[PDB]
Parts: sequence; C-alpha cells; structure tokens
Amino acid sequence: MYYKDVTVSQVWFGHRYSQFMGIFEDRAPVPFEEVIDKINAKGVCRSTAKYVRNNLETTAFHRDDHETDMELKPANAATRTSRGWHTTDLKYNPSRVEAFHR
Amino acid sequence: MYYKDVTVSQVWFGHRYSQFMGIFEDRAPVPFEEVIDKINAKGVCRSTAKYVRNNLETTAFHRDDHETDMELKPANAATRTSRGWHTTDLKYNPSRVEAFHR
Amino acid sequence: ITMLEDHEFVPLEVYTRHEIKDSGLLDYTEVQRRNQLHDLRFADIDTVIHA
Amino acid sequence: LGRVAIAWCELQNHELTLWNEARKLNPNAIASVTVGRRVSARMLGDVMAVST
Repeated sequence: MYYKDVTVSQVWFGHRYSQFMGIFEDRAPVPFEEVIDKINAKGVCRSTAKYVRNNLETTAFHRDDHETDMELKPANAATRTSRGWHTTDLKYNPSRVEAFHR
Repeated sequence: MYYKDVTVSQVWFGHRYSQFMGIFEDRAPVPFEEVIDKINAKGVCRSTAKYVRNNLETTAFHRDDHETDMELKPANAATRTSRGWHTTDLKYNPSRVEAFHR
Repeated sequence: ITMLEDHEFVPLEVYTRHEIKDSGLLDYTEVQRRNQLHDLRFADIDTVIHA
Repeated sequence: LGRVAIAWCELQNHELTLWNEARKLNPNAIASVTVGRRVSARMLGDVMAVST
C-alpha cells in the first residue's frame, strides 16, 4: 500500500497557551508514475500528494513547504509488526503566534 | 478508563438560522496526579484536559470558561449498561451571534 | 472365531477452529490491532514540540 | 465370542466320548459322516478301518 497520510490541523494559540480546533486526518493515493519512479527505483517519495477527494483535485505539501523528496525510511519496530515504511516520523504543527487560528 | 471527550464544534450563525461546519470529537487522557487526587479521593474532575496529541500539548476548557473542578456524577442508566460516569451531560455550543463563525 | 482387532481413532476434523476463524475475510481484532498500532508505528506518540 | 469359542472347543472335546460310543455303535454312518463321503467301516478295535 502506497498512501500519504495527509493530515491538517487547525490550532488556537490562546492568550497564554495553545489548543487544538480540529485534525482532518486523511489517506491519499499516489500516482502510478510516482510509485514507479520515486518509490520503487529511487526509494524516495515526494512531499506533495495529488489526489481527488470530494470530487475535487487537491494537493498537500508536507510541512506546507515547497516540493521536496524525502528519503523513505523504515518505521520503528513495535510488537508483532511487519515491515512498514514512512517518510516522516513527527507531524508538522503550526508555529505559535498569539490569538491566531493557524 | 479515565478520559475526557474533548469535542469542539464550529457553527455557522446565519441571518435566519444556525448550521454546523464541523465537530472535532476527541478522547483525551488525564494525568496520573489528576486521577489519584481529584478522581479517586474527592470524586471530582477538572474542566480541563492536559494531554499531548498530534505531537503537541493541548488543553480544552469545558464551556470555554476558566478551570473548575466539576463534580462527577453517574450516567443515566440505559439498556444492558454497566456503571459509567461523566461530569457533564449536555455539550456546550457557541451562543448565536449573527454572521459569525463561532 | 477371530477377535476384533484394536483400533485407534486419531483426531480428525476438516476445519479446525483456527482455519474456521481465518475463513472470514476480515478479523476485527487483527484489523483494530493494526489500525491502532498504525499511529505508534508510523508516528511519534511521545515527542513534544513547543515553540 | 471368546467365551463362545472356548465353550465350542470344550463341547467338541466333551462330545468326543459320545462320538467314540457312536463309532462303536454304528461305524458305517459315523465313519461316513466324519470322513465326508459315504463309506463303509469295520470293527475299529481302537481306530476305524474304512473302505469307499
């Protein structure tokens, strides 16, 4: 399975300390050309995910930066886990700025 | 299980009538110290939830008010239901103000 | 007159409980285990970023 | 069935005396039946002498 867990979160940065306001977790497919070229051959994956949700075409950029190809790396081994893989281990969250819904 | 059902909702308030735009339902853990002191001994619980989700520390204040120690009360008995407990029975929603995303 | 010979009845069953359980396409226990360990395996559930 | 077989062996070994007496009585018939073919027997003495 070659999918990109596109997740976006809206966060309230309060007058003193932060707070979530929703995390849209989504699973997104990847193009055949992406799988053939970057995944299988070069062992990397793009920072963007071009896919069709809700009868609309959308792309999400990892960390909301410009397009880049992260080096695909194995996932940390837990109990009774097969061989998985993921480009990113952490999850990007907006930088804290006062009284803004980021 | 000691968890706080942190639910936040964005509601459109039209000129004539209201409308939802998302309900971020979430289950949040509670600190060991909170369970030991306020839950087991005093039988109460805080109106806040200090927990780390999506690699970020977030809190939600019940009814978006200042922190208070809500009195835990038993849940209404339904069919084939064991003993549960919950501090709040209703769910807070923003007060209606015209043409605002509250 | 000849005595009836001793016979041993070995355990026999076309469908053991393991393969009967595996007959179903999806097992809720395995599916939930994989889906809930997904977050732990493919993300860090302990690292906290503050800025 | 083992009890039946034991009782049958005992029955044969026990009717052997009746069969000796019957040989002394009617040697022709007894010898014919024992052999399986109609034969004529004579004074056995201690063993039947037969003739087809």
